[PDB]
Amino acid sequence: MVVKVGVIGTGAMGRAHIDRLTNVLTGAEVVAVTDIDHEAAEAAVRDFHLNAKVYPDDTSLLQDPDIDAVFVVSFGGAHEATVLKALDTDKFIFTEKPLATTLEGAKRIVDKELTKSKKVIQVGFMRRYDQGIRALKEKLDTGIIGAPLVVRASHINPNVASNYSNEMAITDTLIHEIDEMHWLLDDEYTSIQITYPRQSAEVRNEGLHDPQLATLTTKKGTVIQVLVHVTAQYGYEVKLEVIGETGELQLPNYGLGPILRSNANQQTAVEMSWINRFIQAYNTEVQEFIDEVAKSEPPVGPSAWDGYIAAITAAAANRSQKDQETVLINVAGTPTFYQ
Amino acid sequence: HHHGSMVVKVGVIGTGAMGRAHIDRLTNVLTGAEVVAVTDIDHEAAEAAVRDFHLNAKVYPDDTSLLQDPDIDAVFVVSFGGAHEATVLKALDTDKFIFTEKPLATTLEGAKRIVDKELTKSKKVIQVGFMRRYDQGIRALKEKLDTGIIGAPLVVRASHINPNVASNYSNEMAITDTLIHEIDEMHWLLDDEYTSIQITYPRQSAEVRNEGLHDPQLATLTTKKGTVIQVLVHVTAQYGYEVKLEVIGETGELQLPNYGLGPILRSNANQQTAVEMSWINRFIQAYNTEVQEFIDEVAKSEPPVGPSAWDGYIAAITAAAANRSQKDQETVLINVAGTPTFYQ
Amino acid sequence: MVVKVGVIGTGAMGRAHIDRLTNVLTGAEVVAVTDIDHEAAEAAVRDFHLNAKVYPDDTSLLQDPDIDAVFVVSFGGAHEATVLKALDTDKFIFTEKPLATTLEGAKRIVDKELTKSKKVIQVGFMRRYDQGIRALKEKLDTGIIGAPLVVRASHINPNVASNYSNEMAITDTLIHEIDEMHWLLDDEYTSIQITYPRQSAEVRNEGLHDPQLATLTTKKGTVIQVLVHVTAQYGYEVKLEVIGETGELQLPNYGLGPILRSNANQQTAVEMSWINRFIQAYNTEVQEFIDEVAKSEPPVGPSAWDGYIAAITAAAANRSQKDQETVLINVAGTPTFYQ
Amino acid sequence: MVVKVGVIGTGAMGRAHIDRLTNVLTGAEVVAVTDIDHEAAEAAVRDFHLNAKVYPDDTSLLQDPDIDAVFVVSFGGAHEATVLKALDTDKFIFTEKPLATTLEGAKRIVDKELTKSKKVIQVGFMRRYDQGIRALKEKLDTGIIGAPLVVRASHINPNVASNYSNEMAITDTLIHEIDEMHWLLDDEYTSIQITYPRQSAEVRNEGLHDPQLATLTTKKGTVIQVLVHVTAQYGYEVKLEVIGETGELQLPNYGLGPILRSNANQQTAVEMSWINRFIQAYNTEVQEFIDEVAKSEPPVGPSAWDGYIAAITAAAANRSQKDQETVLINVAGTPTFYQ
Repeated sequence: MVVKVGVIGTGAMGRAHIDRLTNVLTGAEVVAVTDIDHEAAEAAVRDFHLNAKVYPDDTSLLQDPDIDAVFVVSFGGAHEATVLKALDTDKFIFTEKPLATTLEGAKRIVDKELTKSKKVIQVGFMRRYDQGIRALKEKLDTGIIGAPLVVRASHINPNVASNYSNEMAITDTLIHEIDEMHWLLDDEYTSIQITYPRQSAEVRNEGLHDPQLATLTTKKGTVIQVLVHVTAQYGYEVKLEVIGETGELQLPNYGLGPILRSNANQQTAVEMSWINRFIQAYNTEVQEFIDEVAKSEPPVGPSAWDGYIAAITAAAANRSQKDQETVLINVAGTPTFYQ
Repeated sequence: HHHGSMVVKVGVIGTGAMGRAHIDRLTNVLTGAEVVAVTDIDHEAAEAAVRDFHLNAKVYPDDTSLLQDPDIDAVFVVSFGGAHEATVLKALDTDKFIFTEKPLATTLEGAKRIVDKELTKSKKVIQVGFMRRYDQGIRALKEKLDTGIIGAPLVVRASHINPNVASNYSNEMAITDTLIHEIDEMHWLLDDEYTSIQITYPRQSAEVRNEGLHDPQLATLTTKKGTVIQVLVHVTAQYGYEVKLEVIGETGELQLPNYGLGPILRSNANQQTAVEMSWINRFIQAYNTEVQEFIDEVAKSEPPVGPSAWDGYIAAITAAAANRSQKDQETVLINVAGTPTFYQ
Repeated sequence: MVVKVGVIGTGAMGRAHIDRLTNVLTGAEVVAVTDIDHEAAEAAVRDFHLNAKVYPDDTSLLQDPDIDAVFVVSFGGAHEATVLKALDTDKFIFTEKPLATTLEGAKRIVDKELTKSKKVIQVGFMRRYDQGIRALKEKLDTGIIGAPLVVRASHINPNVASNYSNEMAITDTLIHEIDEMHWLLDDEYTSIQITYPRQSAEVRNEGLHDPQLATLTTKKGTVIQVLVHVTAQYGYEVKLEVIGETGELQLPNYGLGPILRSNANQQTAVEMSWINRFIQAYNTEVQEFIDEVAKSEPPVGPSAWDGYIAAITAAAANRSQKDQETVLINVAGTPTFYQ
Repeated sequence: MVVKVGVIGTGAMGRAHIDRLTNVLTGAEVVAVTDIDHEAAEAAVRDFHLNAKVYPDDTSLLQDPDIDAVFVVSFGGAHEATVLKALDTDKFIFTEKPLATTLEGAKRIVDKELTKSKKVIQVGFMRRYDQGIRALKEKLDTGIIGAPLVVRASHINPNVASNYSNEMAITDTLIHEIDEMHWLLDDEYTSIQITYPRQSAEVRNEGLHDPQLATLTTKKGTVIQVLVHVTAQYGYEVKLEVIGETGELQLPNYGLGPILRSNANQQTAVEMSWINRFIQAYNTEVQEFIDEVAKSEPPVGPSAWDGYIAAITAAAANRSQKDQETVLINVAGTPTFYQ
């Protein structure tokens, strides 16, 4: 049977999720929408040819007994309150990052879900679902390169919009690595430090530092070096290299595009959009959520604990952003509920 | 049970590796379809497919019985290649839509038979599974070629590499099972027609375990505009499954990049990456895209828009010529008829 | 002790050999030169600051007893007479390809050399000294891919000069692969066939077919497929792929230059000159020759017999060029002298 | 005419330099040697068929009036005194790194050299002569990627000898990056910080930390992240990547070896020794020195001032190895003598 979905938030993010559920993935249907902007909600129904009703707010939608699961895909600041409400219900929950924009709010959600019969929340960290990244982790876990000593990564983006702030280097960009690394290494973070090299001439947003360097440390002593470069011009790219005791593993170059021999050069195109780069990951992620719901079983993707870990780490990062000093992280052991 | 817009009920004829793969995708990945019936010459294989993919589906003892189930909207012919002909023919006696894996038939006579029969119908119902046309990388290459950036295509060099074959793999299947892909592909890629084909036999591999199988095989094809195509067919290559495509142009070259998701490993005095061992895995996107298109047409009760029985026939003409060439390694001329209105 | 050299022909390749012998390699000195253009000869002496004498012709240069070795680096058609003359002396002989422009001319030379006490001729097939190519052959010889079943190669050239003829597709270009393959494979040719694909619009030389496809066959049954493309525009490139029973080998991309990430592309430069590409091969070839002359030992590199094999194959190819028909090749057994 | 050379130190590096001078490069002859192990020096003469005098020590060798230049190649601690002694003569001086093991010693040499009527010292920083590295720098200097914001590098080695100490991670290994970066960027350092990730289980030397992370800052604000990893097992590798405002540049993979398709992978070999990696670089470096000496012009390669910079940076780094704290660097203006 079909999973009956309600979507909370109908901006571009919400719309993309709607499109995915309606036209790409199997086994689901969007039967309700709401947004603070009621007209954007109506617009979603119209544009996507849904048999859905428009609720005026999350509370009312969430009372609809025929909805199996909700997608919390509003703007980030709105997630906390909405997740909280949905936790009053028996509905399954898929929220986009972040779990909450603050670390107490995330702790709140975790504390509340810990009161329940079963896990219901999945957090939308798609990286874990990327075929390349996943294959790398799997290879690492074989033990073929021994213990991971150092991780070097890059999060490269061509340019940013006028509204992109310094904090967003963490919250919108680095957040992906933040969730990824502890999962990759099966280890916990003990510190983060953000440093700033010389400022790029490409920046034209007030207060935005670019590029940024983020160093993280783990319990077992693995050191993580991440390059964040969001005005790089050339393209969108995600690089990942694990340095092990007896060898190394890195992601291959991404691209299906042909190699062109022409004009004293050999070249291949480079992806310009993060949307395109991670189409597969997003599809796989959401299909898994649906699959689990269809079985009335808890999600097996990133949990609220994962969201909370990320929230903590990002808070620390934003603190490091002020003065470039190291900030210690101490994440309490994973509750059994989240194990 | 007829969701977002009408759930296509599917019957699957042949539940080997490929058939299993189609079932998986139709059940678990693609939208708007359900497999409600299967069959295979090995009844235990059919049963295993129903079990393994958690289907609520009938197991029929043969193709004819399955084809007489009124509730099925479309059939997939995924049996042994030499079985395709009879099954397609039988199916054309129904109103069901038909997706057949390559080849359309193993003989020219067979292919013509199917075209002749389908031409007697009010509407086109057959799609042939030439999935290369749907491969993102192959399409990207074609797109780029068609911008004119390398000028005219002068020579194409390609490889169809396969690690090992089953005991039923015949010399003739080097053409009908394997080279068939390149045969369809190149004329689509170049928007051109063939004028000849020649098969030559280099030094026989010690890895061959099938009586009468020559491997590797070289296929040289010529086109109307004069483009020369050099295909390497190597099916006991051991190392992996691999498709290579290189187009030599007047002012440049275009090449298909290496296929892989897997990581680069630095270890033991080598830098290395995994090579795919299975054609099923390698073309998973192509298969998904292709089959979804088919399903999407069936849903609307419209004719398929992908490769047709005529494309099957064109390929079969060339394949036949190759099978003939296989006998003396001499060049065999080719002249394909114009496309009937039905297939335009 | 130092190898004293006479150079015959001081064109571009000649000056190159002189410059190499003078300023790059060790253990030789050029003490005599000649060229059809006596002023070209004079120039070479002048420009490279040699203590050398200038002779009117080859014969006269050859009567200088101070000379240990001669380099025959004149127009290929003059090579034959010059080599035969040099053989009337005691001197070691390095000749740029070809050994002779007719196989009857090649046979003449071999027959003459066969009347000597020791071997003195090295033919300049530099491909054999290229590190990449050598490394491929070495790997092949490990048996790691089983027996070689098919070879696929490309000889790519961006453009040709106005003196470039259809026959030069064989004699100046394909000649390198002609020598290379039998050595690569420890084999002998049984046939050759030249076919013409559609003619390139880039061709500006009268009578020239481009590209050309050459197919050779060997006694062990290996099939060789060479693409000759001399108006390819994009660059100079040599490609080599060996298809084995249990694996494949191929040359990597040539280049020390950086990978550039820019403007929605990833790219590397492509070499435009065969001269630049084969610097190392040439240096290695010649240094070895000198090293052997310094020891009064016969050269170990390609021989007059290799020259002959090439002449026969090339003749057969020029014949095939008439009608695109397969031409048979029957290489006679190797005399012990050349073993 | 021929540059007459003395070699001080006939160990591995010394013998390699001897081989180079004798059998590979042009226009030099080794006519005198010494080693603290007299038998090693004698062996060198035998093994390389030198017409050379064996001296009992450096001082005595330096008394030889026939010698045009000396190579200081003994163990690093010795270097300092030997170079100073050489400065008492008029001979040209090529010293392998370091210039001296104490920054005080380095300055002593610079000071002494400044008293002379021409620059005589070349320091053996071979990386500057590497074709790949040079080519990257050249492309960088075109401005095609804009300003260099970050540099990421790796110095990878498979295993070390039992005599390899913690401080040698700086002095024997990172020292190459220490000279290189400031040349590449045409910028000076402001700080250095050494950081220890978890300890590899492959380390078998008392006190050695591996891997080590080096962060350097420059005056224009470029940040340099070097990974030093000397027990990596898999091979020897040098990596370099420059992150720019509008693009990136990186060294391609090193290797002329073939691509092998076998056993469900595609692979290429990796060098196991630094020796083959930089043969070209060493050859180019020394041939340049010999060429200058032959003209009696000062060397144009890295100088004692470059040695001083390296020493200061190295010292600051050995200091950082104690507490993993950042150490400031403030190098004085370059004396006109050394521009």
